[PDB]
Amino acid sequence: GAAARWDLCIDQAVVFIEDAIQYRSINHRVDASSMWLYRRYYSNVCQRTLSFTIFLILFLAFIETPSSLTSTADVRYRAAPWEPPCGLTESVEVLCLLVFAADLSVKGYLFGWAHFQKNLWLLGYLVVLVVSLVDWTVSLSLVCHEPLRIRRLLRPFFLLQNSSMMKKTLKCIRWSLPEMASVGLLLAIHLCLFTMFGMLLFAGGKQDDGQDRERLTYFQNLPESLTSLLVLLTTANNPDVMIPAYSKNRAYAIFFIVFTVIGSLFLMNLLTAIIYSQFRGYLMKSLQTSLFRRRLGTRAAFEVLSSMVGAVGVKPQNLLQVLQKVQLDSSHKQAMMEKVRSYGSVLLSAEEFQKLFNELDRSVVKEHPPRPEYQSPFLQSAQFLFGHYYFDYLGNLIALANLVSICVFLVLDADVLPAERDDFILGILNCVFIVYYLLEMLLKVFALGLRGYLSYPSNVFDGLLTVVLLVLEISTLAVYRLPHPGWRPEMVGLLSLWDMTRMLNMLIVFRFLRIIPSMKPMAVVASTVLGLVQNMRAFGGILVVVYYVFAIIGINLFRGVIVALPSAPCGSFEQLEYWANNFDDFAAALVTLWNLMVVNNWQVFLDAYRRYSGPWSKIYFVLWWLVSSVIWVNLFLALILENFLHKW
Amino acid sequence: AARWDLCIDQAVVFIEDAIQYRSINHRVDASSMWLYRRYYSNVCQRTLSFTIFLILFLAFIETPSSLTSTADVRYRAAPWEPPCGLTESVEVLCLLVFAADLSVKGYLFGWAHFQKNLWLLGYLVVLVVSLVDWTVSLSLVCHEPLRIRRLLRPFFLLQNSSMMKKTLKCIRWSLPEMASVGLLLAIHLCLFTMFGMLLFAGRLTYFQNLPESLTSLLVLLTTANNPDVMIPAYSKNRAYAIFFIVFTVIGSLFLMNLLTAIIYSQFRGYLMKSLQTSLFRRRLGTRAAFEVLSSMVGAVGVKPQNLLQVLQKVQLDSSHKQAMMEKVRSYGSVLLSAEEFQKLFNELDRSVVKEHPPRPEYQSPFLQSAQFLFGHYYFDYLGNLIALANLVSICVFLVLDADVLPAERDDFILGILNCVFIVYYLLEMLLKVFALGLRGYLSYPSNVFDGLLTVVLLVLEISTLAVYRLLLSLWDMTRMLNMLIVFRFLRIIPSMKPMAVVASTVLGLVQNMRAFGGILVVVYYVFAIIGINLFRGVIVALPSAPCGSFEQLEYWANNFDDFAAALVTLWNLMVVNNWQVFLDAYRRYSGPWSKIYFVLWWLVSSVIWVNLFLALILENFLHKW
Ligand SMILES: CC(C)CCC[C@@H](C)[C@H]1CC[C@H]2[C@@H]3CC=C4C[C@@H](OC(=O)CCC(=O)O)CC[C@]4(C)[C@H]3CC[C@]12C
Ligand SMILES: CC(C)CCC[C@@H](C)[C@H]1CC[C@H]2[C@@H]3CC=C4C[C@@H](OC(=O)CCC(=O)O)CC[C@]4(C)[C@H]3CC[C@]12C
Ligand SMILES: CC(C)CCC[C@@H](C)[C@H]1CC[C@H]2[C@@H]3CC=C4C[C@@H](OC(=O)CCC(=O)O)CC[C@]4(C)[C@H]3CC[C@]12C
Ligand SMILES: CC(C)CCC[C@@H](C)[C@H]1CC[C@H]2[C@@H]3CC=C4C[C@@H](OC(=O)CCC(=O)O)CC[C@]4(C)[C@H]3CC[C@]12C
Ligand SMILES: CC(C)CCC[C@@H](C)[C@H]1CC[C@H]2[C@@H]3CC=C4C[C@@H](OC(=O)CCC(=O)O)CC[C@]4(C)[C@H]3CC[C@]12C
Ligand SMILES: CC(C)CCC[C@@H](C)[C@H]1CC[C@H]2[C@@H]3CC=C4C[C@@H](OC(=O)CCC(=O)O)CC[C@]4(C)[C@H]3CC[C@]12C
Ligand SMILES: COc1cc2c(cc1Oc1ccccc1)[C@H](Cc1ccc(Oc3ccccc3)cc1)N(C)CC2
Repeated sequence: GAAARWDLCIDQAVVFIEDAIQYRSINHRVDASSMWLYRRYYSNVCQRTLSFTIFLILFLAFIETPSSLTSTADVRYRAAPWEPPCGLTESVEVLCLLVFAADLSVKGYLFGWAHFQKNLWLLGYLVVLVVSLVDWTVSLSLVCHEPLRIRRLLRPFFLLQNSSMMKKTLKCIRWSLPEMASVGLLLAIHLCLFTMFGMLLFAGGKQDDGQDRERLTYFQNLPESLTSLLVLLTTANNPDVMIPAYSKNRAYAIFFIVFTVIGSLFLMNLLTAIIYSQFRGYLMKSLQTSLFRRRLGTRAAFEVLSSMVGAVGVKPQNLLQVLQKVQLDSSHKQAMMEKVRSYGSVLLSAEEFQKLFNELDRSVVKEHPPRPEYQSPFLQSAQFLFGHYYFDYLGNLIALANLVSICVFLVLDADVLPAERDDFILGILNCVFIVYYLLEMLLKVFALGLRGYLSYPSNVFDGLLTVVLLVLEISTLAVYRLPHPGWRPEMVGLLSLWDMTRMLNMLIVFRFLRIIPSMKPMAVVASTVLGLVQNMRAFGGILVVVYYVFAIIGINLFRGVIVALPSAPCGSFEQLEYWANNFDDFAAALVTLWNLMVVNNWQVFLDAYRRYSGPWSKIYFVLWWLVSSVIWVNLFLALILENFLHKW
Repeated sequence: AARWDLCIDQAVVFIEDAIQYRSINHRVDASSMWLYRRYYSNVCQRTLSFTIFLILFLAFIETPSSLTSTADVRYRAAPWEPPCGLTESVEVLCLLVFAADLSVKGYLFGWAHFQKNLWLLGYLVVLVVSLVDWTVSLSLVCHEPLRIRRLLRPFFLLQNSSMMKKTLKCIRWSLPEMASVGLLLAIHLCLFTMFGMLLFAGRLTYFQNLPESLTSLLVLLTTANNPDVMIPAYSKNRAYAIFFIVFTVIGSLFLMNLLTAIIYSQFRGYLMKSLQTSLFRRRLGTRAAFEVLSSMVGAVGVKPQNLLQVLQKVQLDSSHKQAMMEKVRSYGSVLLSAEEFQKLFNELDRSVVKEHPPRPEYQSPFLQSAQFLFGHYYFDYLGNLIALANLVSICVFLVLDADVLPAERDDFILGILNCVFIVYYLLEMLLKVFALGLRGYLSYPSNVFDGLLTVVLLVLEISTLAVYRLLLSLWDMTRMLNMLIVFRFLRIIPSMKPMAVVASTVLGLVQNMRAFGGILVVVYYVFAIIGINLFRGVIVALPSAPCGSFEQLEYWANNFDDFAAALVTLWNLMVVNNWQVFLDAYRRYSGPWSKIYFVLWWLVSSVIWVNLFLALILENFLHKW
């Protein structure tokens, strides 16, 4: 059994090295079959399948019984959505839940039973799966007649369970929670004290006066004063809340000013600073944990390989075979194996082993495939001329000319009648510029080779853009037959292809926006954008979870409360025609929650839902303002600060 | 001879500069040292600060007099127009004070330093321009509409504050990146305008022509019309919302906070750098004083008797001065070395804690329990509980009397409860004074605040009981009493620790935010004066309005007819809410070319209010933690 244990130790070294490369903790059980199961489960295919299943189970909310498949979200104009049959979404959800159960079983087998019991995330996964399956069985025993599906609230949790960055962000929020709670208590005391002071201050005065008007409009009773001051805390009705009092007497504004100085200025920014105080070393801590995990992986692999000899160390042949069996990029794998081959038969110690496995911190520069060579001197000279970077200068100049022409002929044509436009010069210029784009793409492909041209991301991007523009232009020319003087390119019922062509042609500006890191001031902005996109998961997952949970709650609460009866106050929900901001389906719920995250016109929604669904509904919206506009927006600002100050 | 006096006076002034963290570039002569001590005295600095305050406050009583009860154009009475000579004589007195200050600054420091210092050259230029403008405005009989000299007033404040010169130096360093972010935001606006004009106009309300599209997108950038700008399109099709959403993601959320990040990247170690510079100045001052005292002797060292004479002359806190003097006495007649001299002046960093006077020391058997109970914080918690009960009673009587007019009925029970609670407050104050002594009780700022407020409450309650129950109405004096009780309820914040820590943090932030306050004052002053010069009499109440217009919302009080109304209008514009209402109003009244002023105000005001202020709060919060 010596050979069996030898190959088992080789497999242990391989899996430990793979964990070190992928920054995975070494806590899973190491067995003959468990190693194969671990390498199969953490493969790219299985992880992509799990992520797609999570995406599908989140996307099912768009196709549930409150279907989100209508052209418009306005209550007045929306038609009945396509209601899916009972078994369709239930079957899709049950297959997603079976996939999740398989994933949970694999996770619970790869790790120990003790680890599964001790881990709170796996216990929560099991509880959520059991509750979701029970709710699905209940909702299927009745024939899709359960109005509220609690399982839909637990769908975001899966997204939390399969993301380490999301869990780190949640932990940072948890750490920031006590100071935020203390500041919130102070702010509630502030709100209550100013509410009582306002109610007592605007109580007197003559009838129909400015002070009496202020009392009637905003500070009549305690809940209305509380709502008014809470909205003023978000500065959503800053002039309206004080216009009557400020017109009655000039000094009253002082009061409101003090409020905005204390509540909206000091305490909200204090909350922002508190939330940022926990994301202060986010990226640095993540890098430190990644390096620590890599070091642990390499150390454990060395320790495993050392026992195979029984001085301590790893034989070069065993390390070479392990590197041969390790899933790694070609450059790093080849460099590491050549460095191992450089060592003779002498055993490798732990320190030199770790220094060898420090080669994985090298950012390999991928060389673009060489351009094909042409024997003809004229052909190769033309290839050199067209492959020169000054050709990109000429292309950018022509692109700027195209963009300026499109903008000018859009501004000019806004004044003239919609049916008397000529669009001849603009059509000719667009045709010429699209032909030039096609010629430039063909020349670049000729000079750099098809694979070489497609190697660059900017080159493939502009190639796709010019292909789409060429298709649109050819279709337009085929429909409208070679523009002439007075060539109207818009016809009723012809999809308005001209507008689509000009809108896709306005994506040219990326040719100039992608070269902004050239100037020094824009370099830090570009670095911040890149870091925020790389760390997009940290805030994006929290955003998705919050929006999903609150959309489901709103649909369960405010499904059919806003109905237009077949005169309204000037500042009301009906007069502004906000009927499209309802909770009748998932997309409308998401748009309404977005419009509420932007605290503007918050009191309009508050009053509308107080009148339609009840006075207590405000609580929900208040919670929304606490969860999205206060916690998540400050989280995004903290991540922006961290990504800006990381490199700098 | 007199050289000994000169040396000891130079040592005294150097020690004072080290204590106050000032430079040593000032000339040190017999007369110059006396002038330096007089000029940097507390009296002269307070006088200069008050003169700056007065010259800034004169804008409230200028020709557009801000002396009307209301700011509504419909109801505003004719303001009291001051005579021609009054505010001109006050301003010329302030300018003469500033000229004296500038001459003293140019005399104490070298003429070469004055020539090389750009701030002093700017001070001289501003003073000369202000005097010329004042003479011109006085040659005419106060008939110059625009006073250019009024725009240069805030500079005086800016010239006197050293903290503002550093917050401006940091803003100057952050300007190259804020300019790039502004260029990116302008590109964002232009691209989304030229895209919406194709998407929607190809509508009549928000994206009809180029100026309307630009204004609509800029307002959405400030999120002042977020649902309104999208309702006409989001009603036609859901996907259109995506467009606006993308905008709000790119401009309002990302770039407007990238501005905050850019500003904070410069204030990252502002407090630490200031502290290091202050310590360096203190060390340099102590070193210069040591060198002077060593030169006085005639090895190198400070004679302890000379050092005691210097400390005697030095204006310093009694505790630190006595500690240093007794340390020098303990040194005896031994000559002090350079390192010992440097380490001697570390006593000022001891941060001496103020002690409280002892308890009255009454008899034990009869009053020991009383002393223990009243001195204990459980009595303070009982007082807080009773204050909360008073607050609950006020809330109950507000809620029950909300349906009817609060002034009508149901105030007898509230009156009795307030009388009982004020009696309890008086009893608690008397018991605390008994347990701590009058000077002991007044030592604590919370205790003196509580005592003052309960004295005011008792006076008002007794007056109301005597006059009515048997000038102001009964309801007005009940409003005053209830508002004073609500204000008194603030005592619960220092007591409760979770609120007390946050209150202390907020107070420390306020104490360190004076540079932000000065910058805000400068910006508000300049923009208010420009708005008065531009939009003075444009908004008039014609003797029907659209539902969401300037007239239907009755925003008439937000005008620029006077300085206070200008300040309130600039405040209401700083809070970007309902920005489009003012934009449309002044477009219709003052002409199309008025959005430039409001856009410049939005930039200069939103930066200060959101990004610079958040950067300062971040720095101040992280330094303490
Ligand atoms: C942030 C929000 C706005 C994102 C929403 C994304 C999707 C949920 C939306 C975007 C556009 C919508 C589509 C717009 C138009 C139509 C055509 C519509 O066709 C009809 O016959 C509608 C009813 C009718 O008019 O008769 C069916 C729904 C559908 C596909 C909609 C389905 C839901 C979509 C994909
Ligand atoms: C924390 C809370 C509970 C107390 C502190 C809140 C402050 C914002 C208060 C404390 C004193 C208040 C002031 C007390 C008295 C007056 C005079 C008052 O004058 C009139 O109403 C006279 C004209 C008329 O009644 O028609 C206008 C409000 C004002 C300035 C108040 C404005 C609001 C102030 C500054
Ligand atoms: C900074 C944070 C911590 C502030 C949190 C404030 C909330 C605790 C306040 C603000 C608005 C308040 C609400 C304002 C109005 C009402 C209606 C009120 O009911 C009525 O108006 C009575 C008539 C009826 O219910 O029909 C019940 C309390 C409630 C929900 C309030 C509950 C407490 C709320 C959510
Ligand atoms: C941020 C802003 C709101 C601060 C404004 C502060 C001052 C410029 C204001 C606050 C209260 C005002 C006072 C309120 C009431 C009066 C009584 C008023 O008496 C009248 O007879 C007015 C005309 C009339 O009603 O007949 C004269 C102006 C005066 C002192 C006003 C002068 C200007 C004051 C001091
Ligand atoms: C991120 C920052 C740097 C963006 C700055 C953008 C400004 C330079 C733009 C945005 C809004 C623009 C304004 C939008 C609308 C108008 C009205 C427009 O009016 C007309 O000339 C047509 C109507 C008429 O003449 O009656 C004149 C230009 C102006 C002031 C524009 C001037 C340029 C402004 C201030
Ligand atoms: C530099 C900038 C200009 C690039 C990014 C701008 C985006 C906000 C644009 C680019 C493509 C646009 C989309 C192009 C086409 C459509 C289909 C369009 O469909 C209809 O209007 C059909 C139904 C109807 O008209 O009733 C709705 C807007 C939408 C999703 C657009 C939404 C806004 C988008 C995402
Ligand atoms: C291959 O092509 C180029 C290469 C390089 C540049 C530019 C190029 O292309 C153009 C040249 C001229 C006009 C248009 C495109 C820049 C110069 C540059 C700097 C800032 C700019 O900022 C904007 C201007 C307008 C709109 C948006 C941003 C734009 C260009 N160099 C400094 C580096 C290499």
